[PDB]
Amino acid sequence: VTEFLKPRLVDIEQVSSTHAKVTLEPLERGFGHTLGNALRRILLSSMPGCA
Amino acid sequence: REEAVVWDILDEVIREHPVLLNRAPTLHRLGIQAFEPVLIEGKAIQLHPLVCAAYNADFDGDQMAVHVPLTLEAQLEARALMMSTNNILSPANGEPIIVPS
Amino acid sequence: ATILAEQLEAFVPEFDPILLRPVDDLELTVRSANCLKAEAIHYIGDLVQRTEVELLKTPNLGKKSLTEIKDVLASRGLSLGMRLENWPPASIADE
Amino acid sequence: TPEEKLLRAIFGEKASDVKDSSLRVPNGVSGTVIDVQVFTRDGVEKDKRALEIEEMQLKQAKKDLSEELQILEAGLFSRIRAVLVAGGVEAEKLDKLPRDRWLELGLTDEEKQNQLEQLAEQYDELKHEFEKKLEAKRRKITQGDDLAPGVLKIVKVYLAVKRRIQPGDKMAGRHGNKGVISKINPIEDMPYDENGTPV
Amino acid sequence: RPIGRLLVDACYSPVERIAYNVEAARVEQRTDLDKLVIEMETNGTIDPEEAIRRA
Amino acid sequence: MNKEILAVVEAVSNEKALPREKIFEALESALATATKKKYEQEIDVRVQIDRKSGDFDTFRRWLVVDEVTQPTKEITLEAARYEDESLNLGDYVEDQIESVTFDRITTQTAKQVIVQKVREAERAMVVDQFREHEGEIITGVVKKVNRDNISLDLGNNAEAVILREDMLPRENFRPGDRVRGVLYSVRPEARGAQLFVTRSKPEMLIELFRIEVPEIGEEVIEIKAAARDPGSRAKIAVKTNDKRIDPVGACVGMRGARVQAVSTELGGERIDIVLWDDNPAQFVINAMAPADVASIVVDEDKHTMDIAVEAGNLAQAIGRNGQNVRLASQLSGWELNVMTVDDLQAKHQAEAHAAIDTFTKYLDIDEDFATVLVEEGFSTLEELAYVPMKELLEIEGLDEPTVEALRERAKNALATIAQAQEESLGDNKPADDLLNLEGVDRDLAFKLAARGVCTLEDLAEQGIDDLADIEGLTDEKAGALIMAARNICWFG
DNA sequence: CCCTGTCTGGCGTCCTCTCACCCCATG
DNA sequence: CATGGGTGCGCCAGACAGGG
Ligand SMILES: [Mg+2]
Repeated sequence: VTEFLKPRLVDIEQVSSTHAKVTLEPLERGFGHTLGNALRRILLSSMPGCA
Repeated sequence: REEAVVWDILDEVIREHPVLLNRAPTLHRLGIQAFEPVLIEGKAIQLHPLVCAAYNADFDGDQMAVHVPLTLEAQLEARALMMSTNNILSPANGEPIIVPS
Repeated sequence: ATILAEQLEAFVPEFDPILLRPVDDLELTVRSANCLKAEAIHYIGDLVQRTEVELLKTPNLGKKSLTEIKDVLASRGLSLGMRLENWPPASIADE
Repeated sequence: TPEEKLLRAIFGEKASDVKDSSLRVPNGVSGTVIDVQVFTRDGVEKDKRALEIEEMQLKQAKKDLSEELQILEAGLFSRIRAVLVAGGVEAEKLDKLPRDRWLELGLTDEEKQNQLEQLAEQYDELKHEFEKKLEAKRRKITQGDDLAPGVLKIVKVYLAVKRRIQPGDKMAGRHGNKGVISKINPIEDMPYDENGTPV
Repeated sequence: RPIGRLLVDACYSPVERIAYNVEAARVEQRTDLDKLVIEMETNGTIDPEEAIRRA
Repeated sequence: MNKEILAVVEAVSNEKALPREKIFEALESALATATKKKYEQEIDVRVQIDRKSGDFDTFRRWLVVDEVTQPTKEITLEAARYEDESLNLGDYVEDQIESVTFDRITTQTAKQVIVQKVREAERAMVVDQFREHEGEIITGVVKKVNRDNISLDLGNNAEAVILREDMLPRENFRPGDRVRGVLYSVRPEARGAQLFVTRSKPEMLIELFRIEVPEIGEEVIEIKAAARDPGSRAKIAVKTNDKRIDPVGACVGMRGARVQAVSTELGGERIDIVLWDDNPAQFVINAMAPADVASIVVDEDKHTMDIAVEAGNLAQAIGRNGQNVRLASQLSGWELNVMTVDDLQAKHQAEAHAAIDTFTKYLDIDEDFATVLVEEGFSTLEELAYVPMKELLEIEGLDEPTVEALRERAKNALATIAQAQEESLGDNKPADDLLNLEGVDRDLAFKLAARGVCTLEDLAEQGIDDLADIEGLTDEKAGALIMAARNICWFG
């Protein structure tokens, strides 16, 4: 009952340079949005750095 | 019986084989257009919205017919003449028919 | 993913109790149950000690009722002619 | 084949060249068989299930008319109890005797003995009416039915499908706002408000 | 398999309404911190800390 | 209907030469099986067909048994005898059951069981009548060619198989080709191919010669041995009891016509025909044909023969890839060593020198006396130890005392050699002395003896450190064995 | 014969989905 | 059994009379 479809990055089609395109499958009928939204909001701000 | 192995067979034959979608009152030639199928869990033809302005198709209970080009010359005519990417201008004038509705 | 995972590490010898049952619990035909009661066989432990040749001497017990008794005993893992040492237990001798 | 014509050898009949084949039905619908009717043109042998349906409907109509008599007799005896509250009332003597004789108790020639005579008329009418109507209902169940030219028996089966909802059905309000329902979303994707409830 | 069984649909789902309301934090002297207050709505079959732990 | 059963039984009995009884027993079993399939429950069923009417009664059979394991098909003897006192263990109790209505299903099942009964009766009797064919060269039509086998049709629903190893290396068969081969094995695969056919084995050659040479079929000439390299070369050895018949000439035929017919059927296989001799040396000379043999030396103890040939004939005697010597060795049953006359003399000189060195070393005799023993035919210490005293006393210069002393020295030399090897490894001396310590396997005893620990005393004198390098011996196991050895040697 | 009134013919969107019912009548 | 006989459409258009 706690067994889901554990996913994986099937490919990293890094298009050209300083640009990647990472596809992850398979997730549940609803987990693509929650992982996309979680990673999108964290990368946007939380991720530190210098400028 | 529809066993577990015929759905991979089906995703093999559907690939690169266009079909002719057709609204029932076809008035001009943009009312028969050829698509490539994408399989649907369901019982309803999913039709790309821009193409609806060509068919005069709203979604208030409309029905469409699908036809299969059997022979090889007919698959090539569906891809090279009747494909929906090829009909982006109305033949009555110069105005685009894939206008966003 | 490392940041989001670090933000979640604070969350994550008379057989057994079957021998003590009455013969009526065996779901036998009304004929087979009444034939066994006429011979003073009250418990499953009494029935299991009797041989097939002894049960066939019982008045009105037919070959069909004997097959029914075997099939039902076999469904419970019991067979006719098992010897139980110390049957009946002293807990049953007073009814 | 020799073996096909050897149908006669073991049993009889004739040859087996004839295409043996059982009328099997097509697909597209599920269901649950809720009701089976069997009608028989008169003269034809009723099989065992047609006699099962005949015994079943005999039993149902027997129980139903007997409950008509029992329920209306219960109302009639309640009327007798309501009348005998006054005028020669027997508080203890009323339920010592069997209930079908609630008329010969101590009471003079009034409207109440007249009413008990009228209820006795109604009761004997219900008795003889129940006799003749149960005989007529056994006649209606037992008889055959006039049917098509050259048909033995008609079997009607009622499948009961339960169709839920899916992308493609048509819903509409009461003002002309039609629409094919296009996607059955999960619960989480719905726009919710600052209370918590999804639309 | 027999004709006497009856199959109902199965809604294996204990919760009904999950509403979070973020709000400002003052317990810690440090500001620009937040509190996450989640009001769930269970039907009684699931403990709330067990629900947040499984999630 | 009725008379039709009799007409079918008579037609099938006459056409398949089969007992009517066996057909009815099988129809009864077929109908019982067809009946069992109409019930949702596993029942036992007996069918009985009346032999005059063709009418049949079907029962619920109840196998009378002592202990009932299957209440749906079995009944106790006590319960069976309650219905009929005449019943015994193994009989059937019946139950009035609707006879399986014959239609097209029962008809097809009956047809299948009849066909199967004919395979186990008509076809079985045909194979019994063809006892010759089961062993001789059967002829079949190629039905199917697979990678690993060829299926042959023999007619009458008989299928045979030629395995890949049973084919000639250059044969290519097509479906519809006619193929001959020897039926070398009959197994029990009725469904499929129970018959195994060979073209590669020596029996194919023998039977081709039996057919092509009337004198072999009439038992005037006997084939004593056959050796074969399939599709390349064979040798056959022939004998006759009639001194008026040349057995080689008879098998060759006029201008080789008979041997060429056999060779052609075998895809151009070269066949040598040799005269069988009762003298092994003369038979090997004949088997070595076409190479001329100069001398033969026979070693009866090793079952080997050294064949000397002229240096010009060496390549012919060996043959291409050793084919001639190998076929001669397989035909004679002897191991055949082919060498030059010069090499044979050098081998004998080396063996004589090794025997002289052995006798000089172990018997404490001079080289002159050792040479006399080798010239009189003694090559081993065993011969000198065990040969009858009369043969040693026939040697010029040996007296009874000297022969006794020579035998005692030979026995003592044999004893010493055995003991030395048994102590060096773990054959007997270390397999008893060093292996006395409980726990010593034969391998460990030989590992100990390779370090010079040959006795239980030698092991009792060791430290754990002296044994630490022995593969499979832990310090604890070494310590236990040394203590066990000390307990026996010093405290026994 | 040159114009006028009448008389008959020919015709009127495309796909679908159910239903109900198909010649009396009788010497 | 087998056979035997309504009266709410409107325009166009050309052929057939019908005057003219
Ligand atoms: Mg529409």
